[PDB]
Amino acid sequence: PPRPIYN
Amino acid sequence: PPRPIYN
Amino acid sequence: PPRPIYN
Amino acid sequence: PPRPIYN
Amino acid sequence: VLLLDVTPLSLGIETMGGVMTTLIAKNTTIPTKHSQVFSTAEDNQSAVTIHVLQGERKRAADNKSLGQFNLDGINPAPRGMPQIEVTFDIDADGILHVSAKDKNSGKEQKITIKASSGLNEDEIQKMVRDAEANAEADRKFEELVQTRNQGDHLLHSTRKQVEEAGDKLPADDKTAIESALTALETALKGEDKAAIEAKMQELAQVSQKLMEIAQQ
Amino acid sequence: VLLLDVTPLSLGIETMGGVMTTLIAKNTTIPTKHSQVFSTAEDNQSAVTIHVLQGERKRAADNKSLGQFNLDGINPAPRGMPQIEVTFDIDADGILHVSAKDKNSGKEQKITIKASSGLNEDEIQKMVRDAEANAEADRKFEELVQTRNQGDHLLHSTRKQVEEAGDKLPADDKTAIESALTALETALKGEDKAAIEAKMQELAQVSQKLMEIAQQ
Amino acid sequence: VLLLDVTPLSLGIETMGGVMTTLIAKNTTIPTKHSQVFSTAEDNQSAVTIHVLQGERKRAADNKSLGQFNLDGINPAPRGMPQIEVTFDIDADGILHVSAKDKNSGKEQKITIKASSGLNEDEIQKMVRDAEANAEADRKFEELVQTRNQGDHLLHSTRKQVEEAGDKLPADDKTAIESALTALETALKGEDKAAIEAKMQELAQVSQKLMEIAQQ
Amino acid sequence: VLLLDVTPLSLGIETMGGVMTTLIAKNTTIPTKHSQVFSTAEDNQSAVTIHVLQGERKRAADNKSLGQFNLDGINPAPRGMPQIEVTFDIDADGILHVSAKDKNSGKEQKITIKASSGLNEDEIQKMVRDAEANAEADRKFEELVQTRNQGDHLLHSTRKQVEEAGDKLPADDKTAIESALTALETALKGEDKAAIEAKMQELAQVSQKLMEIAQQ
Repeated sequence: PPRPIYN
Repeated sequence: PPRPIYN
Repeated sequence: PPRPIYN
Repeated sequence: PPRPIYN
Repeated sequence: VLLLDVTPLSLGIETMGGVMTTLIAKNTTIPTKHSQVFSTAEDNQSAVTIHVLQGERKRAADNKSLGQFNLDGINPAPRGMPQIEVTFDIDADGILHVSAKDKNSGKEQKITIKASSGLNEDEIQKMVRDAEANAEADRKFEELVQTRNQGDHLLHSTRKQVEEAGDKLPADDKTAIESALTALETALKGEDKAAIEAKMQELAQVSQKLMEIAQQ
Repeated sequence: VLLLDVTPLSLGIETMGGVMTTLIAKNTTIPTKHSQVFSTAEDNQSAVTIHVLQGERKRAADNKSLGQFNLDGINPAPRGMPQIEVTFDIDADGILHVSAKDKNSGKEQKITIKASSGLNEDEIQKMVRDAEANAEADRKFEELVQTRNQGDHLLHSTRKQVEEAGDKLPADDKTAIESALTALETALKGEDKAAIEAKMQELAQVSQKLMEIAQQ
Repeated sequence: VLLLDVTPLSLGIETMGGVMTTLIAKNTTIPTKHSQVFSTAEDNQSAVTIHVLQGERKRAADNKSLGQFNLDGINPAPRGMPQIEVTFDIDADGILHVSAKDKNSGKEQKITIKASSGLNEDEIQKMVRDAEANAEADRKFEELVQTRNQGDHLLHSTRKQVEEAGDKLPADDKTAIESALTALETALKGEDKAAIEAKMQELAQVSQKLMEIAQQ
Repeated sequence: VLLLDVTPLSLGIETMGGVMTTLIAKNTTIPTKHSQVFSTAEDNQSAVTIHVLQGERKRAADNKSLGQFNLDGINPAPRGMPQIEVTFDIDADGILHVSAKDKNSGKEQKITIKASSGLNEDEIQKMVRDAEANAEADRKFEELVQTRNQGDHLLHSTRKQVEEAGDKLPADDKTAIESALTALETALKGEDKAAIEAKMQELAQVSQKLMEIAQQ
């Protein structure tokens, strides 16, 4: 699954 | 005016 | 007594 | 000549 | 070379929440040029203030103010869509030009900052000292501002999604969500990181059908 | 105390674009606990991989891999709306637990990492060394990944706005915008930061009526 | 490893002039053992005080005192001839043993310092902070102490050479030299580095025949 | 100021044993002036070579050579009695003058080093890198050179004391001491720190009556 994206 | 917001 | 002296 | 020696 | 000309402190601009965002790191050899793209915080925003800062603290108010200027004539857009490119340029003479350019509209405003601006050797040192004395409070501060800006994002996004959903959203979902958005907005008015995350999670807990609607 | 137990290297997770995001900074006294909220990169995403990293490099591939695990059961939502809170927890014994919790759905998965995992004293040193030998390439890398993620954001946002605009958008605007979004998407497939910003600006240049529609 | 046990501050002993001489540098992984050889400052000295210090300041009085003990039973000798080897030993449990051993006489005395001695995390930080706030005053202090000890050396050496010269030395040389040695001794009683070097040079200026005698 | 002119690397001179002794620390704001007093290593020495070095390594051979010059006309004296004051002076233009002045004889020689001498930005960085990659080998090296110079001191001192003692010294003491001084001198020809300290202690062990004579 995709890596987290950090805002 | 508002300060820039950085993404 | 005196403190050591370092050469 | 010799290098200085530092005390 | 026996010498290098370097920046003794970080240089940057104030960004939303009152935080210094660094454009040129402490200890950079000059001449140097760096640019980053920023944006608007509110829908339909017409201008941004560029506030130029020198120093090592996380709070803008804790740094040295080198000047500010506005870029206006930003065309109507949703928040976060304008591309406002900010450039810091330190030439071979030690002079800093900061510019802000709207990549859509083409407008540009600058401030030129002389090489002798900012803090003197003494204060450069008292400054580096505190960045350390306070490394902790700064971190707690910076993560509060990030939480606050993440909460404000979700506040705005969810309201928009409620509109775009309209009738697709059950009234029992809409009452819960709008109550969560009121408490969120009340919390973002505070300096309590945990309370902001509690209202964020409350909202994530009631919004699930909204999310499923918004995704379709 | 004559000793302190400290982390010799930074600890974190891999985030979109292949970049290490730090959760516990190098040199932190343990026991320590820190948490941050992350989210999804794609609409309707059902799971995230948490990839735990030790080290000082900007590229995740350049760090030491401590393990990975998935959190799934993420409910349908627009990208960036889920709140996936990641916690790093190093107890008094030097053991790291990383958890990922979905604040909406309540799901949680962890990995436990023993105190003796990671790089040994030698490699801690070869690691700190390179973070410096390469401070430059890392910065150029990190700003490429940021540009890429900013471009991907605008790509996705603008497509959504085109849909929500539908007929409000003149066909002459829609042809220009969809051509810019094709070139953007082609550029994001590359490792050229300037070319990505050129297509971003191209899009900002043609989207102005779209922006004015989207704001209303 | 995810952790390392390291010394947060430097460890050492007070040496002549009131200066901390470091035996174990700040940030050393423990277990660690280091030793250095020191000596006596006065002819016929019978004992040395070992004073154990923790911290980053140059003035011993500015550091944390971990304890002191005497090694006595030093046999009559000229100053600087005894070999007093000082060992700092931090075992795997964080305990520091400092010992002092007379390499001639074989005598040894120790102090054992528990792992929980010294400054706490707060004070470790206030300490690192000041080492920086005062880096300057420390340097000026350390070079004053070095000048003072160099002047004291030349004071003692020249007196000895005058004796060993006896009649070989013209009375006009001996009057000048003994007057320089009086002013030197008066200056070493002060905190004025330039005045100490002025009397040192004065002495070097009048001692030239003495030096030529002493060399033969 | 937005800039500071600073030294990127340490500057100094080579001293006995092949070690760089720093006169101006890395990161010093220029203009700056510093001076230290050095001396001779051998009785009757007539000249010193000043060898100017830039860099962060402990071995002189590991640093950048900025130039060397001799100061001669040093008048006959016992080793360690001449006062050779070395000054590093970096003016507002980034030029380094190093001078060496004999405080007795009044002789002075200089070398002037242009601002553009030394290592370029790249090599400044490869240099800082290694000072770290090798912090260990440097320390082991520096303490070997110190042990060697301490052993050479005791070698020379003890021989002198034997002479000054002459008949006061029992022949059984004199045979033991002169045998220890032969093994010492053989060890100082080596790169083995423990073996040098073994012969030093051997000598301290046999010299005790000598020391008691020398003190009277």
